[PDB]
Amino acid sequence: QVQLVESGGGLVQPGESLRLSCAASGSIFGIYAVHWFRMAPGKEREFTAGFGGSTNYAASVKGRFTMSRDNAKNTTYLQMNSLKPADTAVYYCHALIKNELGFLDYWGPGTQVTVS
Amino acid sequence: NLCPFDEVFNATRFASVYAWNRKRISNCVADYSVLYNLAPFFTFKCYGVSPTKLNDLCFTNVYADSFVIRGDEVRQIAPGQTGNIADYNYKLPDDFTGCVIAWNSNKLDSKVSGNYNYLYRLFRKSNLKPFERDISTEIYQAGNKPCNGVAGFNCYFPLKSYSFRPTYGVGHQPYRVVVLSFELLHAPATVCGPKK
Amino acid sequence: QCVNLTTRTQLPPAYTNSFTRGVYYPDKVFRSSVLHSTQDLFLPFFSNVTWFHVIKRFDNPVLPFNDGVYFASIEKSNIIRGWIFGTTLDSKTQSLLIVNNATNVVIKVCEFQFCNDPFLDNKSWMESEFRVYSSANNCTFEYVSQPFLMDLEGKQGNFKNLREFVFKNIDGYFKIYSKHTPIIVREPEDLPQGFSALEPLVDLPIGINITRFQTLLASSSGWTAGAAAYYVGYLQPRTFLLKYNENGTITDAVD
Ligand SMILES: *[C@@H]1O[C@H](CO)[C@@H](O[C@@H]2O[C@H](CO)[C@@H](O[C@@H]3O[C@H](CO[C@H]4O[C@H](CO)[C@@H](O)[C@H](O)[C@@H]4O)[C@@H](O)[C@H](O[C@H]4O[C@H](CO)[C@@H](O)[C@H](O)[C@@H]4O)[C@@H]3O)[C@H](O)[C@H]2NC(C)=O)[C@H](O)[C@H]1NC(C)=O
Ligand SMILES: *[C@@H]1O[C@H](CO)[C@@H](O[C@@H]2O[C@H](CO)[C@@H](O[C@@H]3O[C@H](CO)[C@@H](O)[C@H](O)[C@@H]3O)[C@H](O)[C@H]2NC(C)=O)[C@H](O)[C@H]1NC(C)=O
Ligand SMILES: *[C@@H]1O[C@H](CO)[C@@H](O)[C@H](O)[C@H]1NC(C)=O
Ligand SMILES: *[C@@H]1O[C@H](CO)[C@@H](O)[C@H](O)[C@H]1NC(C)=O
Ligand SMILES: *[C@@H]1O[C@H](CO)[C@@H](O)[C@H](O)[C@H]1NC(C)=O
Ligand SMILES: *[C@@H]1O[C@H](CO)[C@@H](O)[C@H](O)[C@H]1NC(C)=O
Ligand SMILES: *[C@@H]1O[C@H](CO)[C@@H](O)[C@H](O)[C@H]1NC(C)=O
Repeated sequence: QVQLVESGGGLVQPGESLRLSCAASGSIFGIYAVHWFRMAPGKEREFTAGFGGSTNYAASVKGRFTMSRDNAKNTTYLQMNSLKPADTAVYYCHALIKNELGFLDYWGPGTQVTVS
Repeated sequence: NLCPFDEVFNATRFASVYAWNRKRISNCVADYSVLYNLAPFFTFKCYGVSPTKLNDLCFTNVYADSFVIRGDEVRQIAPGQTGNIADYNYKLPDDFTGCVIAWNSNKLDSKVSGNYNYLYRLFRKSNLKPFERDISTEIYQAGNKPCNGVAGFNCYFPLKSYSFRPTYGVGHQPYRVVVLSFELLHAPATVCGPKK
Repeated sequence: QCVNLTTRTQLPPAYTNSFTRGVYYPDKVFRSSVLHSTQDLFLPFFSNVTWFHVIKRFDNPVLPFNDGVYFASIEKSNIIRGWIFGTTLDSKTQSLLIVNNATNVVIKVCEFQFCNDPFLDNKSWMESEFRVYSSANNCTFEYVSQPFLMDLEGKQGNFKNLREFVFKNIDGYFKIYSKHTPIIVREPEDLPQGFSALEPLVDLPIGINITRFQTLLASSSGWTAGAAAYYVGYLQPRTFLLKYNENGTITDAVD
């Protein structure tokens, strides 16, 4: 299978940008439906951002979540400009990418971000 | 000769129901004795022929669909059955001719934090035709008020995620399911097991 | 991926009469030393077959298919690699590719976009443009087998190896009968007289409409190769009488 790893997780003060991306390692037939998620210590599953050639994000953060799609290295980037203390949650990237099997649905281990 | 049923029945992981993993198997020999004698199999009920004499019956086509669902909604596998998973993810027509097997994988599909890796479609404005996969996930709208961009009232994502944890008992069993179809085709019969 | 090869200088083909060729085993049933009559798809005697000689000068135009074709070729180096079959061959009709490379045989049932002049060839051989098609979208059947006693590479000289094919599609299933005829040291013109009885190879459980076909030969240009000769003829239903031997092989056949 193809392992997903997260890079760019770190301590970030409220007010600046965070760049978090999920790299894929293994037999990748190309990028496919990828969705980024968050969960705070106490809230349930919710859809944060992703696609729906149509890209969707969360409320009031449309201009702050900016992605950059790169297919040559089969991995994209995501940037969270002007973070807020209410965004303290673990981002999970779930990708249905094509493999030796028809598709693979995997959840990124994610990186904790503490914003306060 | 052996048909490659082993990797299907011994797959490491089973995909989501809306991304139901289906494979066409052809041009091999498919003995049913090993699968029939596979002890940990729990339910194996077939709908077209007797489920103990498939070897002498030769069929041109073999379709296998594998996935994981709740133990509560296993009886939703039946063709034409009601249910959110049947309506928005994958439906079985009442004329389907084939077999279905279900068993338990709770010891490997249970997460101490809750198995949220499994997902299922929940909203769809036009019911999917039999044997169809739908991937479009736009922001669904229901009322006459236009909906676009942010979520909220009349704007809900058409997918939902399972909640499976080891503390769950009866009614929340993560059960592995495989569905076999051998609908007759004009192509000559190729796949069938040895005859004693 | 191929540039337009061009470099084509076509000339009228040749026609040579069929003396003794066009004989195959009717079935896999064992007999011994008996006269039996048959009425099936056959090759008439002394009819013309199209001769192509290749020595620059290249000869491989489109070849229509109708109710089986008898092919022959005489060579050392086995310049020919494979064949193609189908009806339109433009990403809309199922296509059959066959070729036996150095190591094994590949049979491909899929949809394709070949080149204007597909090729796999400069006396030294290169495998360039082996993947003549550009698309492999809808592939259904695949098979692999041991190469059909091909000689690898080769040096130009006499032509000892005579190879003959009777490709046919009936009831969907495709049947191939062939035999290897070596050590023909005699200088080749027209055709030799030989009583071959081509033996079965494969009985692929496939089947499509085939109306034409082409074969494959072996710096996209400037290729240099020695002389070669091959032969193509059609088939029609007729009848014959065949005599087996005590072993159970045909010794003679008559019209
Ligand atoms: C002459 O022609 C023969 C074939 O007729 C060639 O031999 C084959 O060459 C290919 C590569 O060129 C070999 O492929 C390699 O082995 C595996 C083949 O896939 C099989 O895998 C198992 C069996 O092991 C089965 O599921 C099934 O039979 C498959 O067919 C694979 O490990 C590789 O192929 C594929 O791997 C992954 C899988 O997803 C893909 O991502 C790759 O893109 C690739 O498609 C691997 O490449 C094959 O094994 C050879 N077969 C034999 C019998 O030799 C000769 O190479 C050729 N001679 C030449 C060109 O000189
Ligand atoms: C049926 O097949 C057999 C075997 O192919 C044929 O036998 C062949 O001919 C004769 C006997 O009929 C034998 O020839 C011998 O060959 C050896 C060398 O191998 C030589 O040293 C001997 O002096 C003799 O000539 C032998 O059994 C065999 N010859 C071969 C295979 O070269 C038989 O003739 C066939 N029957 C028919 C065609 O009716
Ligand atoms: C799956 O693996 C087990 C362990 O060896 C084996 O007993 C079983 O037969 C395998 N499944 C199939 C379908 O062969
Ligand atoms: C070859 O020529 C044909 C017709 O002249 C044209 O359609 C095709 O695009 C050409 N291909 C190349 C590679 O030049
Ligand atoms: C082809 O056969 C015809 C018989 O009608 C014969 O006249 C002709 O000479 C043959 N072709 C050649 C090139 O000899
Ligand atoms: C493959 O089949 C599909 C469905 O039959 C068709 O839409 C597609 O055009 C085909 N691709 C080809 C023929 O290259
Ligand atoms: C061959 O052509 C006939 C023409 O009527 C058609 O009916 C048939 O379906 C075709 N078969 C294939 C395999 O294309």
